[PDB]
Amino acid sequence: DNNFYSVEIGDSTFTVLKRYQNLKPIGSGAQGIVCAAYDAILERNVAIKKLSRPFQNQTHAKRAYRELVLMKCVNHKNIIGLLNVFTPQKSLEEFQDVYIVMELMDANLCQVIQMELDHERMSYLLYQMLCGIKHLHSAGIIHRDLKPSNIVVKSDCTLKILDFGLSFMMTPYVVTRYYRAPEVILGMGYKENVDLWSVGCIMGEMVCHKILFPGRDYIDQWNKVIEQLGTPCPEFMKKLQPTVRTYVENRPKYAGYSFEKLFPDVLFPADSEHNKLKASQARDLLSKMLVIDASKRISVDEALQHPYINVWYDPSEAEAPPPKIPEREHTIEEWKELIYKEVMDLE
Ligand SMILES: COc1cc(CS(C)(=O)=O)ccc1Nc1nc(Nc2cccc(F)c2C(N)=O)c2cc[nH]c2n1
Repeated sequence: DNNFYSVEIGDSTFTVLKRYQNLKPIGSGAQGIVCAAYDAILERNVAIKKLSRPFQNQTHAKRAYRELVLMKCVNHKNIIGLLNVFTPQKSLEEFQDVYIVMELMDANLCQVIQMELDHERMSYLLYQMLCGIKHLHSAGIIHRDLKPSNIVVKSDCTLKILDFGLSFMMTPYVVTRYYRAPEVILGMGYKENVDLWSVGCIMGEMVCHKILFPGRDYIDQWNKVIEQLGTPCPEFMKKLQPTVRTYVENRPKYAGYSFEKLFPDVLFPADSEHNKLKASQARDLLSKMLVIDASKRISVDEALQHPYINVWYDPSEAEAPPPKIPEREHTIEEWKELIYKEVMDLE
């Protein structure tokens, strides 16, 4: 009660611990509004995300639960940490909302994408994304839904991934699918380098300042992919389920564009010999990530070692000890209790 106070943030009531002051909306996502606030105790700014009845359905519940668990057992500079978590409700019966408190970053990657970046900053951002992704992989977490809106940065070019990736809900909210790999689009099996496709899409967009494959649905998405990259080889076709294979084979054939035409020198710093070489290397990396057939696409480790990226390589960041994580299907009440226990640090 008196340890909390309430403020109206648009159509959301934020009921927060008194230590958190001067709340201001910084944006919204799949789980609602996120605010910046000042933590009067730590004497610094924080982000506060409100999860409103996260147990209301299985999609929300599994995400909230997985986020709480993973944020706690991961400690890596490129993965967002949990500073605090609380509920203003006093019991399991009364339990409604979860508030997740994290260190405040300066912007998301969507903002960075709207800016020209030199090779130093671009390569460093990419290196960090790759480090974060590899760390998740080392715990057996394959993201599958990496996107700019869930990646945040500081003015000093430091970067953190906010979510842990991969349905029906009764909401006007539309999930952005533009960064998802062909394996995901087409319902194939996948491995770790599924996430490299997403890095490729983000890198391409950082370079050309436009979404590479902005499809209204998976059918339109696939069209945009093959238009740009070309129809995949017969070898790839055999990897597909019969129903998917007939669909992919019956689409109009496209030649695709060379990576020189997709990403011309004009989109890169390319004045000096230094910059010309970097542009060539950047394009080479793009040509290895934006590869439809995952069996020919670069691995995370190969990307970390790539000449465009490896200038930043540090074993403490790229080869950190794997997180130790301590398939669930539950009802509303079951999820409610699981999430409450996790918030309250109960067994
Ligand atoms: C001033 O602070 C910002 C300002 C902006 C807007 S701009 C135009 O400057 O890029 C974007 C991000 C941030 N910073 C931020 N945004 C976050 N998270 C979010 C921020 C906005 C919306 C969201 F859905 C989230 C989320 N999913 O958690 C988080 C989560 C943990 N730390 C964060 N830091």
